[PDB]
Amino acid sequence: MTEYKLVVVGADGVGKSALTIQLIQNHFVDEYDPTIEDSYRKQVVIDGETCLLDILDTAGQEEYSAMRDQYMRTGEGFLCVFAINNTKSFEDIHHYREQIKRVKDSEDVPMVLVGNKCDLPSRTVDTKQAQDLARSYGIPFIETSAKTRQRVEDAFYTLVREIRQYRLK
Ligand SMILES: C#Cc1c(F)ccc2cccc(-c3ncc4c(N5CCN(C(=O)CCO)CC5)nc(OC[C@@]56CCCN5C[C@H](F)C6)nc4c3F)c12
Ligand SMILES: Nc1nc2c(ncn2[C@@H]2O[C@H](COP(=O)(O)OP(=O)(O)O)[C@@H](O)[C@H]2O)c(=O)[nH]1
Ligand SMILES: [Mg+2]
Repeated sequence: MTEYKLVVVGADGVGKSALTIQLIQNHFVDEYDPTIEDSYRKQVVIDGETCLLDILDTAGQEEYSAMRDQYMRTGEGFLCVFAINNTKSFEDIHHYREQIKRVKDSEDVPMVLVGNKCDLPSRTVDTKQAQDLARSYGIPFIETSAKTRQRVEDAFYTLVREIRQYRLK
């Protein structure tokens, strides 16, 4: 089948692991060990094509070695996650895009911006603000909830679609 290497990045506690496990195992996990970095795979049909998603749920220490660079560089698309009730996680997005562009050595990298925890009442990041930033980046923006599963498939499948477009260009 066709393989897609997805990488999930973003500040600690934005819901990277919860989103990944929601997509793979269809249930909400709270208090998942924040230090554990793992790859999860799933076979799915997206727009008529059988895909093998290979999803890197990033964690561990913030380290910039040639090795780590090389590892990140094998990612084909990046899910850039912030939490809508954490403004700092949103302003961290610039930094992750910067690192992704650096190791991919390109301004054109399949990416999707994700505003997670849209189930919460205490929003601090306007939907419109994230939409506009995403538009400046030239990428899709989706609001998700790993807790309720709202738009979780949308987010990941949108990234697959972006990688697919990149491959055909
Ligand atoms: C992420 C990422 C990343 C890419 F997306 C692309 C290429 C990369 C190349 C080298 C390194 C990274 C990368 N590594 C991890 C990273 C990481 N981790 C990993 C996961 N963490 C936890 O899960 C908490 C408990 O452990 C802690 C912080 N954190 C950051 O940014 C964190 C901040 C806060 C303090 C300073 N630092 C710079 C900004 F200000 C935000 N970047 C990472 C990075 F770019 C790349
Ligand atoms: N209400 C709500 N809480 C969430 C959501 N996603 C994650 N969380 C909680 O936020 C905390 C951090 O989630 P986690 O997936 O470990 O974040 P990570 O550090 O980015 O991997 C956990 O307690 C989760 O239960 C969400 O969509 N809604
Ligand atoms: Mg985690």
